Amino acid sequence: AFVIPKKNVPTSKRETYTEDFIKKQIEEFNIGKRHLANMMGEDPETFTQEDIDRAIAYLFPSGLFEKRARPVMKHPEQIFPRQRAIQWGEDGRPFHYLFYTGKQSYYSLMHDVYGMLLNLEKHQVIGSRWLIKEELEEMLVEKLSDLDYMQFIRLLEKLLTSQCGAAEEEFVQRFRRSVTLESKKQLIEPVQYDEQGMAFSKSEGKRKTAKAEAIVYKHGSGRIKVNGIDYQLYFPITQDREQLMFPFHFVDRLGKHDVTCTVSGGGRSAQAGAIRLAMAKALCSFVTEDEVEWMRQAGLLTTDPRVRERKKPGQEGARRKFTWKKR
Amino acid sequence: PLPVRMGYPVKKGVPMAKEGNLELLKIPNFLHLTPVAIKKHCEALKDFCTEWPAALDSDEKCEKHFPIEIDSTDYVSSGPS
Amino acid sequence: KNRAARVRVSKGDKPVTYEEAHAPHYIAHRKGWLSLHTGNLDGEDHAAERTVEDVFLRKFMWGTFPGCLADQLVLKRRGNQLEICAVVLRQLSPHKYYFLVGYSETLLSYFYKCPVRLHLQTVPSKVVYKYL
Amino acid sequence: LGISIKVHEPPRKIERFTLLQSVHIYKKHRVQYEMRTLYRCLELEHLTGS
Amino acid sequence: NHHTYAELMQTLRFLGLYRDEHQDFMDEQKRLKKLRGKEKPKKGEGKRA
Amino acid sequence: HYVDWRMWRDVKRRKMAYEYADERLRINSLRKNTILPKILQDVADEEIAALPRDSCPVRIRNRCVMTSRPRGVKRRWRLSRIVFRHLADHGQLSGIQRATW
Amino acid sequence: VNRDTTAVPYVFQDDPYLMPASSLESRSFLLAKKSGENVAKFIINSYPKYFQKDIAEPHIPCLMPEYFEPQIKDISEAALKERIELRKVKASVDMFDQLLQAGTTVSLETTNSLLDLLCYYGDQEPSTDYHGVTWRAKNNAERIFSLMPEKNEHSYCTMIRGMVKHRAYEQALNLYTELLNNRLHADVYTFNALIEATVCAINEKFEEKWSKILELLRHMVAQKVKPNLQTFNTILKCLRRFHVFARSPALQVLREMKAIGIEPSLATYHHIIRLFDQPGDPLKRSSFIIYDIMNELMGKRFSPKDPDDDKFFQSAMSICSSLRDLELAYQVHGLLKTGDNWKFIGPDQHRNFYYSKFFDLICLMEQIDVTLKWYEDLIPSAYFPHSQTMIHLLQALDVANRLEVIPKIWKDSKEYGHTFRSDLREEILMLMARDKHPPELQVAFADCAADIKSAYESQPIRQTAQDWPATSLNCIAILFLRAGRTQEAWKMLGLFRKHNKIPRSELLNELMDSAKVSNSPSQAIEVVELASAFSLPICEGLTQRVMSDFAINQEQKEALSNLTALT
Amino acid sequence: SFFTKLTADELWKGALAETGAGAKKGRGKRTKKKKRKDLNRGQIIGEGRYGFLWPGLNVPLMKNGAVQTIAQRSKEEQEKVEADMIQQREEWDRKKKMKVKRERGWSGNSWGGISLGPPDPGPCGETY
Amino acid sequence: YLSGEEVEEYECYAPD
RNA sequence: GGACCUGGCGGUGCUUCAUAUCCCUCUAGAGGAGCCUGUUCUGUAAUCGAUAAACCCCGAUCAACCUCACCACCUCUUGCUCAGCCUAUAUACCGCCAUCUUCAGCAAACCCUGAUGAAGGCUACAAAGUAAGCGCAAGUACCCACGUAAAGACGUUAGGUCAAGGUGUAGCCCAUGAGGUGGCAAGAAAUGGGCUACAUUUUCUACCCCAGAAAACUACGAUAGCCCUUAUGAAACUUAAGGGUCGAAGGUGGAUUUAGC
Ligand SMILES: [K+]
Ligand SMILES: [K+]
Ligand SMILES: [K+]
Ligand SMILES: [K+]
Ligand SMILES: [K+]
Ligand SMILES: [K+]
Ligand SMILES: [K+]
Ligand SMILES: [Mg+2]
Ligand SMILES: [Mg+2]
Ligand SMILES: [Mg+2]
Ligand SMILES: [Mg+2]
Ligand SMILES: [Mg+2]
Ligand SMILES: [Mg+2]
Ligand SMILES: [Mg+2]
Ligand SMILES: [Mg+2]
Ligand SMILES: [Mg+2]
Ligand SMILES: [Mg+2]
Ligand SMILES: [Mg+2]
Ligand SMILES: [Mg+2]
Ligand SMILES: [Mg+2]
Ligand SMILES: [Mg+2]
Ligand SMILES: [Mg+2]
Ligand SMILES: [Mg+2]
Ligand SMILES: [Mg+2]
Ligand SMILES: [Mg+2]
Ligand SMILES: [Mg+2]
Ligand SMILES: [Mg+2]
Repeated sequence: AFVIPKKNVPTSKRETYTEDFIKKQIEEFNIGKRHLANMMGEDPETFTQEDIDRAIAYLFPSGLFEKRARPVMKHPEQIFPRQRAIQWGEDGRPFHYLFYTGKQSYYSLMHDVYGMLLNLEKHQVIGSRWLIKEELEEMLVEKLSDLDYMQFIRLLEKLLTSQCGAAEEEFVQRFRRSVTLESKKQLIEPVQYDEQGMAFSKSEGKRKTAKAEAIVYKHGSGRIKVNGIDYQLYFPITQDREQLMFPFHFVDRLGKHDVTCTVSGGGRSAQAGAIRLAMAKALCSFVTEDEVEWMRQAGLLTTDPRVRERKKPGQEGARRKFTWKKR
Repeated sequence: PLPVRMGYPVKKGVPMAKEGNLELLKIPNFLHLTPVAIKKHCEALKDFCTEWPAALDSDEKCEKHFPIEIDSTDYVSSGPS
Repeated sequence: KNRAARVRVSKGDKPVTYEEAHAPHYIAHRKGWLSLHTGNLDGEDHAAERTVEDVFLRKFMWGTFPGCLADQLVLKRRGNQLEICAVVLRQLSPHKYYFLVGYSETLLSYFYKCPVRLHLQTVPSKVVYKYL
Repeated sequence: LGISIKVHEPPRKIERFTLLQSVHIYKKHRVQYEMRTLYRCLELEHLTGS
Repeated sequence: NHHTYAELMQTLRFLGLYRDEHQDFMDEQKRLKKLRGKEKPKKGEGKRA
Repeated sequence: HYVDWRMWRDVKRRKMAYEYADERLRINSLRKNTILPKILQDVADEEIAALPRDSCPVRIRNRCVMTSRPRGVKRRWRLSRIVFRHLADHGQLSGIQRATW
Repeated sequence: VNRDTTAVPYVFQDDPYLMPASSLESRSFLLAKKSGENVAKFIINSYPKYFQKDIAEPHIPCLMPEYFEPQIKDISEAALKERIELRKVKASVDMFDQLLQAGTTVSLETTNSLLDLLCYYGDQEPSTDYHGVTWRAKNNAERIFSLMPEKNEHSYCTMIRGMVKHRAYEQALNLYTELLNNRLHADVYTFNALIEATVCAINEKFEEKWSKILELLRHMVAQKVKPNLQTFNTILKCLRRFHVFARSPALQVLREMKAIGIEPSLATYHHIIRLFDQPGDPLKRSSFIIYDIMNELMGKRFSPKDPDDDKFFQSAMSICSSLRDLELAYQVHGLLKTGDNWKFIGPDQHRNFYYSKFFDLICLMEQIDVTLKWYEDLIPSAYFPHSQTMIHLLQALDVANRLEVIPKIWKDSKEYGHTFRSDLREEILMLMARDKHPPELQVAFADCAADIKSAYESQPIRQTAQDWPATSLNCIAILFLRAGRTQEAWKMLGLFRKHNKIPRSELLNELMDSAKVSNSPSQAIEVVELASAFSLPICEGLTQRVMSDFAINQEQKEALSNLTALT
Repeated sequence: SFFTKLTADELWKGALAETGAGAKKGRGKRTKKKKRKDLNRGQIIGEGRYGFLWPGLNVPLMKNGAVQTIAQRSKEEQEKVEADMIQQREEWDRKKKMKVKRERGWSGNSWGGISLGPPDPGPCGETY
Repeated sequence: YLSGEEVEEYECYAPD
């Protein structure tokens, strides 16, 4: 007999956190929670997780861009990854009758859903979405294929199309996650009053490097002042004046409002674009809600995100490459 | 005495514990400047301070009595010099 | 392929520390700086001198505590104070660690003409972040 | 200490510069570095020299 | 002052307070080159005479 | 104990230039005006030209202080691009990071 | 900010591996760090050119190398003064001889400055980093003094002080006679030395010595010399020998100080404290001397005036323990805590003696609820305890009937370097196993006994045969039984035979009760077999108990018959 | 130059040349191979050529209950230390040279017939 | 391989 | 020699393909002119490296001296260094990178198939695969979740760098080392990249977009040549800036070819 060199070190393997470990980790978190409250001179009883996060950010200031890499004193439940419990006892018998499938939680759910579809036969959108695979993989605490996810959803949809009762509705709702839709409705600036009592609204606009702030008066004769100058003197280019016309013309209010705006930065076109957006946003305070939605759909209330692209090293421009030398 | 952790965690891992944690050693911590300490420190430093003249309530009143303003700048940097 | 400060994938048997496991693009994102001073701030002077001093202190401590350092040094400057924070192992007897602290603090204080302090944190073994 | 203090954050400064990536040739391949300088300004008013 | 740094650390190495791993490496390579017959000649007693 | 002989020549050039700076500054002032007689300026031309060649500051070269590389040096840190990056890429240069934007 | 009670002193490295775990390491860790400082300074001074670049602004004079060598190589007076400032005894003598042979004039001020150097060090070189009576009969000081052309008061004074410092008491008195024959006047500092020589020159009865001193003091008044604090401190320090005879004379010195206007320092009372604290019954006198000394010192901040000021608190506490007065001890400690009086405690040996006598008096005369507050405030923050204070602490827990703290004292004892103290482990086990306790406490005492057992098993004297005292083995076994860890107790019985230690009667009776519960006859015979080996009288009576109590198999009955045959 | 020196790991990685196109495809063969040697192995912290005795680092801190002072070994006493360390280095090399030979198989260069020992113990405390 | 392959506890507070 | 497997290759099949992408299509260019600059060749007593894609304003975010490593001449020999070498070897290497990558794969440890052959291991109404880890991804930077950066494994080209530094092996040690003085770096030419042009969507001036003149041998067009001045420097026919003089080729460029969503 002789010796072969050992292949690897047993420490070079993934670790696991037993339930006893988490139980002691929680006892440290509760004792440290009282220490941290004592450090900051706060009542330990009313010390919340939001206070812990604030105190840890002060005591251990970290500027790392990735928040996950910053100091964290969270409850062990959140910190440690959820661990599936033992699936058999001391005698070695698995607890679940589908253990030897390797996917007892997934196939137990398919068995429960398939059984419900049978009982129905014997008896006989906008605000909700289906949970994603990464959320199903957490409800089950199991790893799932892409097709496994599809098969489960195809089976739930087949359950909605049937005459599902109340018991068959609480079940499907467990796997439906509410989808929040942001409202595209434009926010209307408040209507203010000046010393003389003239109603006006104020807003701001940005185009490239130009920034504009416009004051639109409820009543007027069509005068537009840009940095104290008549708009046609400030904007001698006919296209820059057309941009100022666009918001008012689109809602049929030429010659009905007075505007005093200030713009800085950028060029002549960027300044006209910034003023167009500033006037349009302020003008929304004096038109009907339907008119404000038509301006939105006309592109009059959206900040243009198109800004200059940086030059990269090793190329002539933002996109242009150096000549590929003749070979 | 805090179970503070720091470090980008590995897949299915946790931020590294404080023991032997270089990332926590790299931080300029403020453990010596807790709100309780700052307030006790400032209670001791009140004997070193003087009272601003009450007559000088506004900037315009200071200008009337003290028309000259002298600006100087001190620079605090790290190093031997 | 980029090489700079990248520990390369192997067979899964090489222990790397948190610092060694992060390439340069993660600096200021996942890992901080090993030295903190004011020389590299806008409008600040003496960056060249602070850099040479730091390169020396790292070599000085490596050879003064041979086989004892368990991670890179953290160098802190406040005013004229120079603080050296080192994670060391628990192999050398404590008497030798006190000798080398007294010796190193005094020698470096006279070399750079500033109050120097050395702070040692001991670990039973090199802290392993992952096995590459 | 009873001192009137106001605070604001002046705009940050980012100094960027480019260096060659390789030790030799390969001009078109560079590594870019930056130094970020952030500011906070504490403004105290109406305080004596002591 | 490269003289100060080199001379200081060399002095500390002879005093036993600084371990120069690089120098130790060079000392081992120089030791094995003598045993291999590749020794530095005496000035004036080079291969050309 | 300097990196190489070329760094040593620059070290000597910087020491000699420091010693002759005042002398050279004064002689140059006589040559850099239209006030003094040409007869006096012509003599000053000979006087500054007779000083040692390595007293001339234009002969000083900013080499990398750790590798003696004569080009690719960043004046602020006095390091070659290669040495700077090695220190920067290991997070040992305070406040310096890779630039993405 | 106040002292952190969970931490060791600030000078130590705040790390669990580098923190001192004992009073020995507390002393040795600082000496190792100080050694490194000396090694660094030795190198800095040996190779100063490496440490001459001054980049600090403002300049730091205390971070530059020191130059101990003379830079003037000419032979002249101004070159001798340099070697005197550097304290070069040999070089200065050689430079003085050569200068004298050449015939050049050396000033008087300089000649005296050379005597001050020789007379202080005794013509010997001061200690450096690296290269009985001590008044050498052949000494440069006496020679230069004789050759001296003109001698002033200062010349004699420095000769008289140096002789007394080096224990040449008889020569210094002889020289004091010439000074008077030459119509010269000495200073207070010379008189201080002469008082010391008068007492130490010869051994005589107190009355003879007390008459000479009063003659020196009267002489000091004839010469218009005013006595200083050290004059009275030397008198009291020198009267220590006579003890009872000097008790009333010593108190006459103190009353004289107050009137004259010199203010007694901490050293003035330390010497009075030591003088009255003679072996005997201190209640007669020492009681009211220390009570009056503290009422005077109450609420006084002290400044350094005498070299022996750092010995009062160590001396004062020593009497409080002897008198067993805890109210007095708090006043002494209260005086140590006012202002900056804590700096007069003394070196590490004086700090540990003061705190040992102080804490040992707390455990004795203080309530246990307060004693455990001092135990946390002082240890390890102020000092590391000696093993005899851990015992004094256990004796205090016992008297208070608070034995649930014993497992804590053992945990702390290990952290202070007392893991392998025999007197301590025996004390802990005896108290734990002295009487039976509720099941909750008994289980805790058995977890500690196991840890103590491990200490006996893993001693560092393991190279030598393990010494398992008889009491320790009996106590450890009894604690396992009373806790229900019978399996561990039965295993230990082998160690009574291996080490040949007599089993205790109580242990044998409790083993039977554990057998009758398990109904194991073999184990019951194993007990009778053990007591039979030692020929204990209870065994013969125990054999009767085993017969009735347990069913005896024919093999077991014959086994008992075999022991009966031995009977 | 002091600043041009590297660590022992960097020097051995270069000198050994274990990574490279030679070692990728075994394009280079190694009848003579550079072998890594640990040069900090027999080195004692505090020991230098000058033979200084630093209290608390290489000699005991206290001797006869008193703190030792800085001392230096005599020229003769230091030669013995140097000679003793050289002998210890050949003794260490001689111990490594003394490696137990294994029996050959069907032929000197053949693997056939050579014993590999018992199979490794299985995960469930199984042994063979 | 046939030449040979020879690459070739208790803790205390305040130890001695 | 037989049979089979893998790889390579096929003026090899079929199907779907490439998004600034292989072709056409879209816009501005290169290829012609002058100049700037790199390389080649030639020349010189007079460096070196890169040199198909992946070299050619490349190492250099830079050479009048210095830098410098080159040539000629002279000088020094324990030498700035407990020496030194920009000497050989990038086919011994570390270090830092190019390339596919404008990729998505690599793979420890097991398990099963082929009779336990080299080899192979997928079917979702599923038929032997499970896989830590690395990469992609995610996340972070910049102005968003977009975009652009950054990142981009293993492996491919013994790809590039011994002249960044360090270093294995081999070589020099009165010389292949060190120092000084002066000097080289030109163009008969070919070629790559770039700049300015050839003009009327132009030229000049005012203005910074409601103008007046110019407009073919006194127009457009040199950032070139020649002369002068100034700036830097010890040193400038030489480097840069400005002025004067001069007013050339060029009249929108064949095959071919670059970049951009
Ligand atoms: K094929
Ligand atoms: K063209
Ligand atoms: K390579
Ligand atoms: K190299
Ligand atoms: K080489
Ligand atoms: K040469
Ligand atoms: K071109
Ligand atoms: Mg462009
Ligand atoms: Mg790249
Ligand atoms: Mg230059
Ligand atoms: Mg053979
Ligand atoms: Mg062309
Ligand atoms: Mg070339
Ligand atoms: Mg070539
Ligand atoms: Mg090549
Ligand atoms: Mg190629
Ligand atoms: Mg040249
Ligand atoms: Mg050469
Ligand atoms: Mg290669
Ligand atoms: Mg994105
Ligand atoms: Mg990129
Ligand atoms: Mg990515
Ligand atoms: Mg090659
Ligand atoms: Mg030359
Ligand atoms: Mg011209
Ligand atoms: Mg000039
Ligand atoms: Mg013209």
